[PDB]
This record gives sequence, structure tokens and C-alpha cells, in this order.
Amino acid sequence: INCNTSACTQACPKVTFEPIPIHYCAPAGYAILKCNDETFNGTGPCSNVST
Amino acid sequence: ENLWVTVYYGVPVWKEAKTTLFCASDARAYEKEVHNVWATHACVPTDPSPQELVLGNVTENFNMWKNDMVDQMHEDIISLWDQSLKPCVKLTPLCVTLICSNATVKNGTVEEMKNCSFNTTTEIRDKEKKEYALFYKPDIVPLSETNNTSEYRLINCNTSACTQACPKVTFEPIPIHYCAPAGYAILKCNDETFNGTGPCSNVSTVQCTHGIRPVVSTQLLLNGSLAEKEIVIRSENLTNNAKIIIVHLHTPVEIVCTRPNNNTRKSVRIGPGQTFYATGDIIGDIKQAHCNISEEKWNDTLQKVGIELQKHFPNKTIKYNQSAGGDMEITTHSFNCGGEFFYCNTSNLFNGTYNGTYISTNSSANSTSTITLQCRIKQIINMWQGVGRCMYAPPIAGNITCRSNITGLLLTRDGGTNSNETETFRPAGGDMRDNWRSELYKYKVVKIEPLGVAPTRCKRRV
Amino acid sequence: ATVKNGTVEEMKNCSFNTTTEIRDKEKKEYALFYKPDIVPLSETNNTSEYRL
Amino acid sequence: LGFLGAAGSTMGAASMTLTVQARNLLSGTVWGIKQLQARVLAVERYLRDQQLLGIWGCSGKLICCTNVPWNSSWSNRNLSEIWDNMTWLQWDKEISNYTQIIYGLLEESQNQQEKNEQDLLALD
Amino acid sequence: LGFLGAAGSTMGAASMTLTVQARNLLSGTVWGIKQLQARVLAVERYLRDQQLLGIWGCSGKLICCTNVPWNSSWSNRNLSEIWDNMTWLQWDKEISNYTQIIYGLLEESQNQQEKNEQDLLALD
Amino acid sequence: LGFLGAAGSTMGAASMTLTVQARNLLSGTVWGIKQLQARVLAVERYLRDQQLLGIWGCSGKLICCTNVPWNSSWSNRNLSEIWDNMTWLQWDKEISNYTQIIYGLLEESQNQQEKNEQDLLALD
Ligand SMILES: *[C@@H]1O[C@H](CO)[C@@H](O[C@@H]2O[C@H](CO)[C@@H](O)[C@H](O)[C@H]2NC(C)=O)[C@H](O)[C@H]1NC(C)=O
Ligand SMILES: *[C@@H]1O[C@H](CO)[C@@H](O[C@@H]2O[C@H](CO)[C@@H](O)[C@H](O)[C@H]2NC(C)=O)[C@H](O)[C@H]1NC(C)=O
Ligand SMILES: *[C@@H]1O[C@H](CO)[C@@H](O[C@@H]2O[C@H](CO)[C@@H](O)[C@H](O)[C@H]2NC(C)=O)[C@H](O)[C@H]1NC(C)=O
Repeated sequence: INCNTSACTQACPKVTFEPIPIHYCAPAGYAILKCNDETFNGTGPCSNVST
Repeated sequence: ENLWVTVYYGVPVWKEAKTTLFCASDARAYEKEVHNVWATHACVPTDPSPQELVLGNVTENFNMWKNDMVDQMHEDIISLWDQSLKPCVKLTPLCVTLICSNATVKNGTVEEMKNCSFNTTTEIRDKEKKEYALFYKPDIVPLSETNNTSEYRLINCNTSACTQACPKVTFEPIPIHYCAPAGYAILKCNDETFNGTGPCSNVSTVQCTHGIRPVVSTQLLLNGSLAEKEIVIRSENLTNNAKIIIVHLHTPVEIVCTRPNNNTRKSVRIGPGQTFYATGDIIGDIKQAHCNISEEKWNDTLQKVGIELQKHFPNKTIKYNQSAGGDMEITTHSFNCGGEFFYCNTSNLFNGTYNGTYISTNSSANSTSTITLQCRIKQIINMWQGVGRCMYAPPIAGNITCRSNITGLLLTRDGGTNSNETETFRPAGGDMRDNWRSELYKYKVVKIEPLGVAPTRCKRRV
Repeated sequence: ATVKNGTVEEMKNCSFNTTTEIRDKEKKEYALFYKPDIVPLSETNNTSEYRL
Repeated sequence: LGFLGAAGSTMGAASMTLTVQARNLLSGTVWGIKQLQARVLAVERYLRDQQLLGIWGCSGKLICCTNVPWNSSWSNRNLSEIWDNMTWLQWDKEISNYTQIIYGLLEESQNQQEKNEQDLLALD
Repeated sequence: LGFLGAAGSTMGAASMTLTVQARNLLSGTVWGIKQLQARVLAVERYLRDQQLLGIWGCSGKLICCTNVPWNSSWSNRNLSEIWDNMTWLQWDKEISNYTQIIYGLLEESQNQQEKNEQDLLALD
Repeated sequence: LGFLGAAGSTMGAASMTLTVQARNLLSGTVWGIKQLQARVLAVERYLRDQQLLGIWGCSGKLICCTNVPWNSSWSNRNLSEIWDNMTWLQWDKEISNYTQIIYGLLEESQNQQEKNEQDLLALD
């Protein structure tokens, strides 16, 4: 089905496609706020807040 | 009492040193898409809030031919322009033997373009097919010296594997500002009487330079800044006959030209996924590519250049000739026009003489009288030595048109012999740096030395 | 390995077809290689056929 | 007066106008790795100069005078031909040959003021 | 109280708890050159803020009071309705419109002190 | 004495010569992006140590003494047992286990001096 659109590649069979859990961290000078309200409906205020 | 040593911080003391300067672009060019052109791709958006600041009793000596800014601009251009060609097609299967017949476009013979046909290894690679395209005779070489004269080749593939520029980047000369990094400043000389080296009194400091247009050109300078008072002559040693003597104009000249040949783009698939663009049929009659300059303004300009040349040569006249034979990139005015590459024969521009006594340049015979330069067009470009040294320029449909201002000249004095009363001149070209050195001439960069020491009556108390 | 008649015991004279720079005018060429760099092509019997 | 408007003005005029020059020593942007290299070099230069003010006990933009007497061979100048007329550029064009003298003499000035304060903070 | 646990506490409670927030302003690691760019930007921000405290004669975490009289157009507030109730976030949501004035006024009152002290270390 | 010539000298011998050691903490060059990473790591380390000196009111190279009394469990040594005989390396080989309380106790020393100074700068 290729070769008329692109010449593409085989994935290397020694990397894997496992969904590794990846954490995101703020660098120096910033912070991550997390809303602990489970009633949060997409927009608006939150009171139970952690960093 | 005596005096005692005291330090001061924040002291206006300059040093001269080499440094790395970044680029800034006009902010409207950041309306454009990502990976489009150099502005959004690599530079920083500008903001003219820190304007020019004039200085007072300062006095600084500038040097034009020792300027490191152009020698860094050349490498910045060479690296960015080498980086811009990577995602494009690398050609390679187009190096096949070409079979070229007579140039029967609509009967007759088109004298510049040959109709050639070649076998294309298609994207399936086992269903190779015949294709045909029209090529320019500078891009076409005979394959062998024998009398098999219907067998041809591209001018590449014996020297390098060439490349096609991607037809979604552009070759528009975006004005690029050079700015000073942290702890640095740019001195600008406001004396228009500055003759290349020496002191300058009206001095300002700027955070970013004037917008430089990086137009690659030979024997003439395209769109660029104009001189402030009159025609300026710059040479490192004016007596030296091997040194390129640059002429900067006050009154601009207007040049307008075109390719009056209604071309058509053809698409060929070369290998898997990637395409190639060539010249297909030609619709309409065949016309010659040419460029036009108004005659009275050109004669006025060359007589004024002779007037300024008589400020360094006492009683001799001024004569000109064409370039010394040369090759295509050296002997002809080579400039970009909308993506195409023009090479114009400059001899008709310089078949004239200034006798040392200037004649009234109106003297009205016809204001519509023009001088006309025949121009040839290449597609395979041998653009710079050491860049990724080949590039193929894809053709663009319809008649192109472009219009610009001539503001500068490049000259070489033909060798002074027999004590001749002309010391005639030829147009020059070659190293592109003296184009940019025609624009970066007002600028220097200074290392800020903030810490100073002075004697003061002050004494520290315990 | 007839260098000037006789046999050089280390260097084999080999010839091969080179796809030239035009790619449709491939030509014969010859070179001398060292026997550590030269392997017989197949275990099936054809003894004058070699590989890098 | 901005980054460099103080140049040309005399000693008395440039005794002021320090911070508007010295505050613009930190910036940086993107064209490549070379600009990051120049940015880190500028940061390291400012930090080194702030350190050199750090040894001598100055630690500020103020007029930091030490107690070492001025030898005549460094300037050979009257006070009137330093303050009334001179500006900093052609002052530096005279004084700049004595860096290994002056920049060691102020470290000797912070030699001559430290242990005789530590004893007066302990033995008193 | 860590990096941001002091938020929501009043003026008096957050007059303390400064260094455990302000000490965590420098870090960095690897995912690419973009993290180097963000790390150098963080160092530049912290160094610029230390400099801006550096001109005004503060040069520390200390409660650095200068001598400009407070103008009523910046707060229009009583002492009780600043210290007894208010917290810094919605205090900043009032005062933040005047920052380019206030950050100039403290340099203006550094343009009132050290030349006088220089004359009181020289002419005395 | 340069960058490390003070090592092996005694406590009273190395009470001096701090500056020529600590002045050589900032440099960098090119072999790749890794050297730039190590360069900004060195700049970060020096800036962090300057910050930790800035917390305690030291802010200099000086012999910064605070007022917290020494506890005997940290050294158990006589004054002669510390000063005339020891060098700094085998002193560190004893004291280095108590960093997590000493580097908090000097912040506690900056607790016990600040708001009192503010009240003696305001209520007086
Ligand atoms: C270029 O040459 C090609 C031959 O490959 C020409 O195409 C043929 O022209 C003849 C003459 O009219 C026709 O009989 C064929 O049907 C054409 N073949 C194809 C595939 O179109 C082409 O006309 C020439 N073009 C120019 C501009 O000279
Ligand atoms: C292609 O050529 C046509 C005709 O030569 C150009 O159309 C004329 O352009 C001139 C420019 O000075 C105008 O004055 C005329 O009014 C235009 N029309 C006619 C009917 O002559 C056309 O501009 C050219 N193509 C491009 C892209 O410039
Ligand atoms: C390697 O083999 C080549 C054969 O391809 C030899 O070249 C030929 O040698 C014969 C014998 O003298 C000549 O008749 C031919 O004219 C040669 N051909 C060419 C193209 O030169 C070559 O001599 C051999 N070389 C060595 C070192 O063994």
C-alpha cells in the first residue's frame, strides 16, 4: 500500500511498545498545581488544591 | 592628604573583540508557518523599543575591510542555507543517459531548450517507464566525444549528486537584523562622509542593526540601502589593481525585467513517495529573456561615477570595458528573480566613456530610450563551493516578472600601463562578502568593560 | 595472481562490474585484494567466484 | 541614559549613571547552540565580575573605596586633571597597564581588614 | 512549609516562611537542549532578581525597608486591612499595576544615599 | 597557593589563603553539549553555595561567625585539639555527619536576629 505515498520503515524488534508510566516535573522557578476536587466539571474554581 | 584607590562598576569602557551575534527578523514574517523560511525557523522576533541612542563627545575609528561581522555572516548564511536543503529529494536516478532530439517545440527550433527523454525507475522499481522533459543547454553535456551526438547527460553526477530545492520554501530576501548579545553593544557611524577607514564623530549605539537584505549578486548590487549624500568610492588600497573597488550610489536606478516565455510545469515521480519538477511544453511563441535599464539614467550614473573617480585621479578620463571573457558565474550579472536564475551579458552597460567634463544629462533625445541586456537561464546551479555544491531550481509556471533598484557597483581597475590617460575599468565579481560588506559598513561590536579604577579622597572606615 | 608472472601469495587479482556514475553504462574494473578480505561466494561448487 | 549614553561625559557626570548601564548585562535567545554558548559566557562573565567585587568587600554599585594609598606612578595626575576634564575611556587608556598591581592590591586590602576584625569580634 | 505551602496564610504568617520557598529556585536535568534552555533561563531569572535586590541596597532575604513615603493611590488601605486579614496573592492583584513605578522609586532612593555616605567617608 | 596548595596545612595556616582557592570556580569550553552541561552544573553549584552563604547573613568570604553555641557531641575536641594540629580534611572526616543539622541551625540563627532588627528599625 506504500511506495506511492512514502517509503517507510520497519520498527526495530528490540524496542518495545509498552506504555511506561511517565511523570512530568516542573523545572526551577515553576510549580505544578493539582486540583483534589473530584466534582470538577472541566472549567472553573477549585478549593482542595495541592502542589 | 594622599589619594586612595576606589573601584567603580558600570563604567563606559569599550574593547574590541570577536563575538557571536544572533539574528532577528521583522515580526510580520512570524505570521508565516513553521519550517517555511528563515524568520520563523531560526531567528527571534524583534521589537523596536530600545531605539537608537546618540552619543556625545565620543570618537571611534572604524575599519571596513577588517570587519568580522561579514566574515561571520557568510558562515551563518552557509550553515542555515545548507540546513534548509535536507528534507528535499536528493535526486540520484535522474543521472541516466538522456536521448535528446531536435527542439521542435511548435515547429521551428527553440535555441535554448532541448527536448530530451529518459528512462525513469518508477516507485515500484520493476515497472520503469519512458518520460520526457525540456532542459536548458547549460545543464546538458554531450556524453562522449564521438559522433553519437543524440546521447546526453546532466552536468552533474560526475562531480556531485545534486539536489532539488523544496518548492514550498521561498527565496525572498527577508530583511535580517543583527543584534548584540548580553554584555555587548553595536556602534554605528552616522557620518556619511566615511570613506572606509578612519575616525567617526557622529556615533550612535543600537541594540540591533539595520535590516540587511542577503541578496546574492555579481557586477551589480540589488535592493539595499542608499547613500546619504553622494556617490561613495570605497577601496582598501585604491592604487591596488587587484582590489575590488566598491561604488555606492545616492540616486537609485530602476531595473525591471522578466522571462517572456509562457512555461509549463511537469511533474515526474522519481522513486518512492518523492517527486521531481521539470519543464514540459511551452505555450505561445518563443521570446528572449532580457533585462532593461533606462539609457539616460545609466549614462548620468556613470558620468557621476566618473566625477567621483576624478576626486582621486587628477586629470585622466574614465573608460570602461566588459569583463575579461570569464565563465558564466563570473562574467555575467547573475541574480535571482522569483526563484529563477538569470545571467545577463553586461557589455552593453559599459560601452561608454566619460571625458572628464560632464555633459548635461537631460539633453532630451528620448526618455524612453533603453539599454537592453540579453540574458540566459540555468536550472542546475553550482551555487557555492562547499555548500552542498549543487542545487536544482524547479521551474515556475507562467511569465515571471521582477523589478528592483540598482544601488551599488563592483569594479576592478584594468592594469595601469603606458601611463594611459584613462586607467580603464572592468566590472567585477566573485567572493559574495563584498556585497554584504557594502551594507554592514557602518557597524562595529564592542566588548563592555564595566569595572574601572580611580583615585578618590574616600577612605574606608573601620 | 600473475603480477609479473609467478604468484603473489597474499594478493588476489579480481575483476568486477562497477555501476558507473551514469548508472546505465556500467563497466568492468580490476583491483588487487588481500585474502583476509576475500571470501569464496558459496559452498556450492563454483571456485572462481568470490565476495568481500 | 540607557546602556551606553554615559560615554563622553566627564568623571563627575559618570559618577552617576551606573545602574542603567550595568542592569542590561543579562539576556539570551535562540539561533542555535552557539547562542546558548555565548549566553552562558555572558552569565559567567557577569558572575566573575560580581565575584571580584565580592572578595574586596564592595558587594554593591556604591562608590567602594578601600584604604590603600594611590602610588603616583599609576596616574601622575592632579585632581583637577582627573575629575574636571577626563572621561572614562581615555582614563582607561592610561590606567589599564596596572591590572596585576591593582586587582591584587585590593585583595591585600581585604587581607588587612579581616583577622583584625575577627579578633575584635571574639577577644572583645 | 516547603516550596509553596505558605500560600493562603496571611500577611503576618507569611512574613516568616521565606527561605524554604526561595531556596528551591535552581535545578535542571536532561531530555534535550530545550531543558538546557529552560535551565539557563531559570538561572537568568534568579540572577536578575538577585541583581534587582542588589541595586537597592537590600542584598538579602531580610525585610528590607527603604525610606520612600507610601502614596495612598497604591493601596488606599488601612494597616488593619493589610496585615490582619490579607494574603499576598490578592494583595498582588491590587498592587501589581504600579510595579514599574515602585521598582524605579527604590533606585531613586538609592540615588539619595551613597554619595552622601561617600562624602561622609571622604570629606569627614 | 593556587587552587589546592593549602591542603595539608594546618587550621591556622589555612585560616588564610581561601580566596586564591575559591576564585578558580568558574570556567568552560567546547567538546560538545556535555561540556556545556557540566559548565552550567558548575555555575549552578557555585550559585547554590553563594545562596547558602546568603541565607545566614554571611554574604562574603569573611570569617562569618554566628551566635549559636557549639555542642560537644559534634567534635568532643579541645581548642588546642582542633586548631594547632588538625588539617581541614580529617576535620571534615569527623564533622561531616552533622551537616543536616548545622545547615539548619544557621538558618535558625537567622531566625533569631531578623524581626528584632526590623522592630528596632521601625518601633524605635
Ligand atoms: C518533446 O518530445 C516528445 C517525444 O517524447 C514529444 O511528444 C510526442 O510528440 C509527437 C509529435 O506530435 C506525438 O506524435 C506524440 O504523441 C507525443 N508523445 C507524447 C507522449 O506526448 C513532445 O511533443 C515534444 N515536446 C516539445 C515541446 O518539443
Ligand atoms: C505576463 O505578461 C503579460 C503581458 O506582457 C503581463 O500583463 C501586463 O503587465 C503589464 C506590466 O507593466 C501591465 O502594464 C499590463 O496592463 C498587463 N496586461 C496586458 C494585457 O498587457 C503580465 O503582468 C505578465 N505576468 C506577470 C506575472 O507579471
Ligand atoms: C590483473 O588482471 C587484469 C585482467 O583484468 C590484467 O590486465 C590485463 O593483463 C593482460 C596480460 O598482460 C593484458 O593483455 C591486458 O591488456 C590487461 N588489461 C588491462 C585492462 O590492463 C592485469 O595485468 C592483472 N594485474 C596483476 C597485477 O596481476
